[PDB]
Amino acid sequence: HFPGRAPIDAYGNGGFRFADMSHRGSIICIPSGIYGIDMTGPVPTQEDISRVLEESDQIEVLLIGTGVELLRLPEELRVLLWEKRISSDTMSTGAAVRTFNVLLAEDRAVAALLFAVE
Repeated sequence: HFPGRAPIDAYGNGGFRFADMSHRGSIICIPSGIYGIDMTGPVPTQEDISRVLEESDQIEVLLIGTGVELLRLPEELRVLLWEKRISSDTMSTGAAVRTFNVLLAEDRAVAALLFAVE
């Protein structure tokens, strides 16, 4: 936890490194900060993305890191994200980290939900 977005400096080992900190577990990175989320699995739930929906006025794009393999976004989540005009896409956690960092550096209104991989 950290009160804004920061580049994600590492992934692997069931967590992430950012802002000279280490966090064990999955994370969501939104304009209001980086928060732990208790994902039991790589496919996000409605709860998982609740902070994104709530801050949708400040988010244009959501990257979803679905672990080691790219997984489809469930129908229910596609609808909710669409309703808030957030453009979103899934890719491996590694790919999402790298893409998040790049878009963050470009000052895009980007958010990421990242399932922590080994």
